[PDB]
Amino acid sequence: AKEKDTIRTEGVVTEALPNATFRVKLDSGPEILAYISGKMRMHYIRILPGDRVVVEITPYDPTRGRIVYRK
Amino acid sequence: KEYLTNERIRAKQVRVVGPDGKQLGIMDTREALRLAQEMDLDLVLVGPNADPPVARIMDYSKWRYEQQMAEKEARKKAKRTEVKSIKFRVKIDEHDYQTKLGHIKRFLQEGHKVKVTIMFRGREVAHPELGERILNRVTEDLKDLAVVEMKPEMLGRDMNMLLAPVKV
Ligand SMILES: [Mg+2]
Repeated sequence: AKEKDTIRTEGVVTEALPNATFRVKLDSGPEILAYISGKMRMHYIRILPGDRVVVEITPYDPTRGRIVYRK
Repeated sequence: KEYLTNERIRAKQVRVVGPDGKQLGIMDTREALRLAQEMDLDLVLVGPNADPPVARIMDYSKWRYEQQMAEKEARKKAKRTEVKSIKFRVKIDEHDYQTKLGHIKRFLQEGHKVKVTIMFRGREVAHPELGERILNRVTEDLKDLAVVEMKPEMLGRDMNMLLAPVKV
């Protein structure tokens, strides 16, 4: 069915967390657990703490996301 | 340093000096040799290249020993504390950082020059800033026992500093 509420806000990478997970300070507001998207994993993409990246946010937990956009 | 004795000496007329500094004159070699033999000492070529070659009467082995002493003693009581270098990464975390800082402190205490280096590999954008933030912080932490001599500086894939001890 897909809940269309998959929020597409941007963010500055803040921290290298373990296992492809990243504190990413959003341009909208707070920092959230933001794991790497599967697509990104497939195409390598070493994310570094200090990049502009777009996060896919749940409205149920807006403190947890998934980077969709490399750089 | 590094001289020849008695019979190895190839010149004829040597300027002959006693052990005290007594100028016997410019003498033919054989006579000098004889004198040396008489003295219980040896004739030593201390200036081979000069006008009449400079020959001094001394106990040569003893002199050599003395030289070795004065050398090794003085040299290695004046021997430098070199450079101690420390490597980092940009993404660095707490415990490790603290350990590194401690190491640096130790080095400073000892008296050793500190090269503080961060390796990078690629995407040199957030690279310099974070490097500064780390290295500068480290320096600040050591601002009691250490002083910056070299500022935050690029090297290609690398960022370096040089810290000197506060009192050496
Ligand atoms: Mg969703």
